[PDB]
Amino acid sequence: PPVRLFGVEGTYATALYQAAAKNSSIDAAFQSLQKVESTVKKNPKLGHLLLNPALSLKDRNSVIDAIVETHKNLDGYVVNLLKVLSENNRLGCFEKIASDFGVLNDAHNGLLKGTVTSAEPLDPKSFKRIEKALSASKLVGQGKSLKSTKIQKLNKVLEDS
Amino acid sequence: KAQPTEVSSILEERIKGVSDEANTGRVLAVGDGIARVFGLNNIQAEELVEFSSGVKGMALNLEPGQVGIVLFGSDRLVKEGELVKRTGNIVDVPVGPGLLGRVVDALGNPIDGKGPIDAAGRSRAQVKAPGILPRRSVHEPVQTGLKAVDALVPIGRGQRELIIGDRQTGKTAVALDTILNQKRWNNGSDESKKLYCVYVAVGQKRSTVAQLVQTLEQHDAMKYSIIVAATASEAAPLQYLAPFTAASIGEWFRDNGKHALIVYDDLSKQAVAYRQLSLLLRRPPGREAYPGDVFYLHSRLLERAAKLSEKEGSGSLTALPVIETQGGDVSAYIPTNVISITDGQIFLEAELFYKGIRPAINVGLSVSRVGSAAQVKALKQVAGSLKLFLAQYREVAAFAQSDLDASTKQTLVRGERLTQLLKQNQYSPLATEEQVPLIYAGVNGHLDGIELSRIGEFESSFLSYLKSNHNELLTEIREKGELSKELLASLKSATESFVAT
Amino acid sequence: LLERAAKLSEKEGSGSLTALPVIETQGGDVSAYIPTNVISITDGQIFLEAELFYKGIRPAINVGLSVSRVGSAAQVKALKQVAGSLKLFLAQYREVAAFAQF
Amino acid sequence: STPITGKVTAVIGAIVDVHFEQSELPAILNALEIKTPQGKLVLEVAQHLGENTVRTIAMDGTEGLVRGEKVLDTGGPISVPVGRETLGRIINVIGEPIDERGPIKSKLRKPIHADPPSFAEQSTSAEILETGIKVVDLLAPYARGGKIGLFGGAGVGKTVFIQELINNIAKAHGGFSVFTGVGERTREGNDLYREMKETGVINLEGESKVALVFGQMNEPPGARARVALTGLTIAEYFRDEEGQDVLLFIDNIFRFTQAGSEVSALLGRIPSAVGYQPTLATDMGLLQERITTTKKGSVTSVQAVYVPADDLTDPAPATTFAHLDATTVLSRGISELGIYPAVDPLDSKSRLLDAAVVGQEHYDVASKVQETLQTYKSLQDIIAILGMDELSEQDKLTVERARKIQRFLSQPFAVAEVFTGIPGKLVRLKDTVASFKAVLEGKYDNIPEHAFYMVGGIEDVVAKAEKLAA
Amino acid sequence: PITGKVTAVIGAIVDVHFEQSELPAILNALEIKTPQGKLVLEVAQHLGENTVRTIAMDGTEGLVRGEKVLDTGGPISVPVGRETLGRIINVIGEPIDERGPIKSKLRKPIHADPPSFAEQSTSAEILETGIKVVDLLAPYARGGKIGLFGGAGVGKTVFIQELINNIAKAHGGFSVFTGVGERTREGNDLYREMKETGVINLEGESKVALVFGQMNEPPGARARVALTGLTI
Ligand SMILES: Nc1ncnc2c1ncn2[C@@H]1O[C@H](COP(=O)(O)OP(=O)(O)NP(=O)(O)O)[C@@H](O)[C@H]1O
Ligand SMILES: Nc1ncnc2c1ncn2[C@@H]1O[C@H](COP(=O)(O)OP(=O)(O)NP(=O)(O)O)[C@@H](O)[C@H]1O
Ligand SMILES: [Mg+2]
Ligand SMILES: [Mg+2]
Repeated sequence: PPVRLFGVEGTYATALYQAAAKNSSIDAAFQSLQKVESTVKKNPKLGHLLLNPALSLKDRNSVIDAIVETHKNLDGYVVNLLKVLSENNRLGCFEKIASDFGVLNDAHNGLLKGTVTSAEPLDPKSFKRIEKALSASKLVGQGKSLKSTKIQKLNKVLEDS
Repeated sequence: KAQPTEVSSILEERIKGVSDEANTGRVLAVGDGIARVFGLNNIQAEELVEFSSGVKGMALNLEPGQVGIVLFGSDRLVKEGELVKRTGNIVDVPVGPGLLGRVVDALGNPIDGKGPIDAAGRSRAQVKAPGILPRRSVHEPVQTGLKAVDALVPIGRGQRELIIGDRQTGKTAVALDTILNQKRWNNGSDESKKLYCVYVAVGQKRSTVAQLVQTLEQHDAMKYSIIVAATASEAAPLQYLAPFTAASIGEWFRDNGKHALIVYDDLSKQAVAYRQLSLLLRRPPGREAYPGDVFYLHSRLLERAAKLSEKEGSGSLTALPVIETQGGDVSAYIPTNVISITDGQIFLEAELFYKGIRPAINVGLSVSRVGSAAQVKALKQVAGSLKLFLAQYREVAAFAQSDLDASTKQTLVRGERLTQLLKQNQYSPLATEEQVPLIYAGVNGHLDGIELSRIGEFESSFLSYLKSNHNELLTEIREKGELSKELLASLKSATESFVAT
Repeated sequence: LLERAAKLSEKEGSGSLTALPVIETQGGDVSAYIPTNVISITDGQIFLEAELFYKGIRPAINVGLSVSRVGSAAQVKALKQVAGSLKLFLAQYREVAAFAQF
Repeated sequence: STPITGKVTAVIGAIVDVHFEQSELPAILNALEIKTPQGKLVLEVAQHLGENTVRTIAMDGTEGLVRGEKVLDTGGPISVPVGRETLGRIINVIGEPIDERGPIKSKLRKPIHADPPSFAEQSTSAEILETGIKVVDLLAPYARGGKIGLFGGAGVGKTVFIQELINNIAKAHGGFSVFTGVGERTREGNDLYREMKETGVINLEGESKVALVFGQMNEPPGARARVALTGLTIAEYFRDEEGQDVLLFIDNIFRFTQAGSEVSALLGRIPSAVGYQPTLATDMGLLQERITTTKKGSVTSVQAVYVPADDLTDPAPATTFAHLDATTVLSRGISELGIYPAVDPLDSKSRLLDAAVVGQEHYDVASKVQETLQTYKSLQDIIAILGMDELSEQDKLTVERARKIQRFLSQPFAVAEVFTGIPGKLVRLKDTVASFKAVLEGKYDNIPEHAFYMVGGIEDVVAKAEKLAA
Repeated sequence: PITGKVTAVIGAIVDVHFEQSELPAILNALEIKTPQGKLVLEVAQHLGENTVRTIAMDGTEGLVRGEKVLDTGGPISVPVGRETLGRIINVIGEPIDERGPIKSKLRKPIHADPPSFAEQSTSAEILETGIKVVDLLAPYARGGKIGLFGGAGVGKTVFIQELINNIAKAHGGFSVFTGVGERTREGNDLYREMKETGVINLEGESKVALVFGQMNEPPGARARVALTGLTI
């Protein structure tokens, strides 16, 4: 897909997207990737045991296989993601692989970017011109607390003259 | 932090399947004569490999994910993703006498349009030097024909004498006259007395090599010489390899009870080549950007030269490495290493050269650690005085500018004549029995009478006269190799007769 | 930059641009990187020297080393006429003044 | 139309990375094109970085380049027009005209990278090419078919010398000639093009005897690094396919090495010594070895060699020596004496100075002249310290003769009239040897030193001797 | 028996992988078996992820990635004691004089601890050499270090042999001659000259053990030989 996403560190999630895009296997991969991060960050248990430069090749593979058999959504192609990072010493940056998977689904089936204040709506219609015009009018009236760009430009012009 | 091998293209292959190909390697990247390759997992260090396009290369860095192969040809031939095949082969070379009179590249290929080499076998480019045990002390002369060298800087068989000087001083000329002088024996019958020539040309203009060929053929020297050619324009690996490649060619003769001599022209340029490879492979640089093992490079090469012991067939390999100083700098990184490996140096200087003293041998700076032991006993007989006289002549030299006492006057009288006697036109090396008379008449003061310009025509006329009227004494020197108490009065008498006439 | 200085042809209006770059050395060394670069880029140099200065030659131009490669082409004819050979002569002068030290 | 497209992914100075679809990369040394607002921008593939990305070098300025911009594969190396159609034209690195005389209408173009002739294609000949220049023809005579370098630090007279050569050689020469301007002064080139017209060598409404290839220092490294091969290819074509005599003039070949230097690091190579690229030796080799007489025809080349910081042992020139049949070494010390050309009579060498090629007498004169000056050089210690007074009589004469000789080696060039106001004198090789012979045997000991300075043959020594004594 | 795998080969630098906390300490001897005999590798660094970086004691041509590597569980060790006299030994404690193995009673690591500040000599003291010049003008330290200067043509080896003899004869202590960066020619000379002078006695007893480490050997070898001998 034309998304770039770096080229060395960002290629971890893009590599498995090619095999997961067959027979409708992209939907189940979103909810399974979130369970790996959540049970390691806010668990204090398997984080300190895996981030160290000890263990072994066989010990890292057995720990991933035992966790995945009792957790939600890990019986398809999810087991293969953890194995690749165990042997190549890449288990320390698990948040980077899960973050770069979600950006693929939201770029080819939705909008992104921003506008002003907080976030925009991020519609999944078609073209960006017909989406942004119909969403700007509906989000300006509803909410919009406004808590300056025009004032700053006027002041600068008068001090330079 | 980051690494190579699996990246983007190579990283999107193991996610779908951990098999794909059951095998060979794949070029990850290529440039500057280097190609990085994935796989080839069973490859040996320094294994030759072959690319889809047909260019060969060798594997030098074996890294976790990738192999680092150096190219033998233009890397325009190589592309990313290309297939690479092991040849399961450490660089070797055909060796044996079917090579005599041939001009090969560094891999043993024929470059002279004369068909396939007939190899008595093959030897790896890299080989252990003969150890502490299977060597004898150097004891047979390499007679170069050059008066100055044979008389004052005697070379032994198995020795490693280094030829050194700035550019354009005469370095090749010294070597080439050694080669040209072997006809005396190589045309004869007696094996133990012949000497086969091996000229390793490194990063020379091909037209030069061509002409060096056209020069030995003009002296019928080709028939017993081998040119390994790694010309200016060829891949650095070939320039790196050529001397080891040729080294193993020499050892054939060494190992087989015969004798070769090997000229490395030059080691300066080999070191430059090694450098290119390393830097590109991004091996860490030291002094002048050479790798740590640049010494080890040259030690390995020159330690292979030797005089083997009786048990080993008593064969021998002699080494004439050429080293090119820059503005005379012997402290320069490479010259340091090499000078400290060799058994001495023949030292050239453009100063002496423009004076007209050719060969332009600095005598004061040239030594042969082997020395005495390697000299036609006869030449060593009438010349133990020669280094003595020319030493004292170097010390009273500046007195050449009105009121000098007869002692230091005399010293200047020998010196000029003696120095004159060691000038020698190119390509005309002298037979020993032709040197010893001239060096005799010199040292024992039979030229002091003669003027300094006539010392030219003196040599010519003396020798041709000695030939007609005293061919018998000349014959005894050539045959006995020593001088009788009678022979000394013979020569003395024949000289005093010619000097009077 | 320095190539941007040139003397245009008649077709192009005959306009010129003339450049006097300056370069500072250390310890008189002109063989250091940058000076070397520019030295060979320009149509000649004027070397100023501290030794000359303190003994009273000001401008402390070094005739020995200063050149204009255009030369007489850009001198005024009158100046040219009476300056015939001066620069060579001034060289011969340093020559005899070095031999004077004997 | 079967065109290959890529996109620009980086620009860092003169280095432009381009990205292409799956295993479909242009090979190393291929040209790429980018169609810009004014003209096109040529690239040259340098490495295959991997992941379908190539590192290129730009044959122009890289400002204005936008990442993600379409790149086009020409399918092969940079092309130049070749043959007789390049005669009288000025060409830039990328085989495009710069004389505004319309398009170079040749039948063939040719890749500027090509392989150097096999060992077995070589042709050795000891033939002698008379320059007209006294010191060369006497001491270090140039070889027809040879290669001939002119070493010199900045402003010692290389470009003037090389032009004096063109002034003489390039008329008497029956065949064709290429001149390559590699990183010199746009204005020098200007002069040449205006001289060629007036010497007649070029004729924009008729027959011309020379091709002009320019890539001056006003141009970025990539360009300055390939225009030698552009020129060199045009030569090659006359050598091999017009089967004939060429004269290849390169000024200045050191800028091929320098330009190599300026992008080396940006291509990610560790510097070698004196901060030169690791590939100095082989890169120079890979060019120089093409400039060569072969069985199909003969090239004869004159290459000016910049000697940086007047240091001859600088890796760059130090390497070039091995490549030349004849070396003319210009010296600041010489030139500072008002002795033009600035040739160092001792350090200059040419293989042809051998009795077998020039005869014994020539070789003997040439050797003695050298001994003379070598002695005179050796005695300059005793002259400074104890004057000229404290000398042997033979010595006093050797010095007298050496000084007379130093001067007879200078000579007014035609080209350099702007500098001497003295008319250009050309001397015949036999006249050179005879006059030096005479000088050497003392048959001229009475004539004052100044009579030998900036004159032609011994005629002119006598003429001046009297004209001054008047 | 601890075992690893070759993961990287770069000139005299080899990289070996291992299993969890089995990594040999730095300065350990690792062996790979070759068609000839054994290549020895000295450990320089634990790079992490169970990998050690080594420096070779010989060439590395022909090494294939993933090759067996045995840990000796120590530094390089040499034969020691009387059994080494008249023997030629190399950097890795091997006979190179083709007269069998040295049959020593022990073996000792070439890397060791300098005698603590306790075990120190409180007084400087002259070692008698028996040479007039020396003893009278430039007397030797006992347990001291003497810089010997001069190339050839000056009887260096004769003089060395004299001291080996005189230290043995007058005092009653042996000598160890170490050749660091040896020119092999001179190793063959020395060895012969020593036999000829009978400081080496193939039939009776020697006074000197010979430990050579010549030029042709790779940088690791040439660094350690001094210790190899010193240990002895
Ligand atoms: N004994 C001699 N008599 C006369 N001429 C000689 C002699 N030795 C060398 N020459 C000439 O001097 C020049 C230099 O000799 P040469 O063998 O090229 O030295 P070199 O170190 O190999 N120069 P190079 O290696 O090309 O930088 C050659 O052109 C020879 O023709
Ligand atoms: N034959 C000559 N007679 C008189 N002056 C000369 C002669 N040759 C050179 N010069 C002087 O030296 C200057 C430099 O000449 P030039 O040929 O441009 O040197 P150069 O070495 O080619 N400069 P560069 O190309 O940067 O190395 C000129 O401006 C002339 O004054
Ligand atoms: Mg040579
Ligand atoms: Mg110029």
